[PDB]
Amino acid sequence: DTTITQNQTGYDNGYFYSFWTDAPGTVSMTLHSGGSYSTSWRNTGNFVAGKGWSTGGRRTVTYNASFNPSGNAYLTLYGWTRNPLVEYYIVESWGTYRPTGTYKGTVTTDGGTYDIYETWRYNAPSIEGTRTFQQFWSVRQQKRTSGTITIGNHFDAWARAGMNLGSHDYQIMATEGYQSSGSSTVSISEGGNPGNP
Ligand SMILES: *[C@@H]1O[C@H](CO)[C@@H](O[C@@H]2O[C@H](CO)[C@@H](O[C@@H]3O[C@H](CO[C@H]4O[C@H](CO)[C@@H](O)[C@H](O)[C@@H]4O)[C@@H](O)[C@H](O)[C@@H]3O)[C@H](O)[C@H]2NC(C)=O)[C@H](O)[C@H]1NC(C)=O
Repeated sequence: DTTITQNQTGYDNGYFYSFWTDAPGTVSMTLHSGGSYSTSWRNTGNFVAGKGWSTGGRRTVTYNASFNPSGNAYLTLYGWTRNPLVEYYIVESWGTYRPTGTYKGTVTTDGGTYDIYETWRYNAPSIEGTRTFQQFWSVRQQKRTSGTITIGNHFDAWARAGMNLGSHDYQIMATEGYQSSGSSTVSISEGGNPGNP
């Protein structure tokens, strides 16, 4: 169970977790105690895995990680909303490719500045099957592998840029790779012990 290699989601030690890949046998996720997990991949297709919550919110999250990408990969707060269907990213670090596209401005929060981009993803896998949907991006100007993310400040920034979110679905601190190799170990948590709304 702890070593996931098949599409799967669930709960581990209180944290929701999700694993998805279109390339079987090229990547695995290992769930550890608390809010920790690891990933290892090699010449994979595409995958997204991480721990977090099944219902996103304006959470203030703290994480620490070892991110060792060998090519295209992301260390990012990742999530989905419905109606409208939106896949969003708060990118903390990346490999060889830095997310880009239509510049919507910037947002300063948690000791750093992030560039804001909005792009489209065509006929791609989603929490609602094969769909075309928009992607909201907050990309830090300085890569980092630990710190705090006041998610609320990003949502506000996106909103002020005409990027409207829908009804929140899952929200996780994820590792995503694309036709690359690498590994990661990520530890995340929320401030205090408020529970889930
Ligand atoms: C988890 O569920 C995923 C679905 O969300 C599974 O993804 C599928 O993974 C298989 C490989 O096991 C891919 O099969 C290949 O398909 C390509 C053609 O791809 C194009 O057409 C499909 C049509 O559905 C489209 O989805 C793609 O985006 C491409 O446009 C062939 O050339 C290969 O020979 C091979 O058949 C599927 O493409 C892929 N589908 C999706 C939705 O991405 C995934 O397998 C599951 N993971 C595990 C570990 O089982």
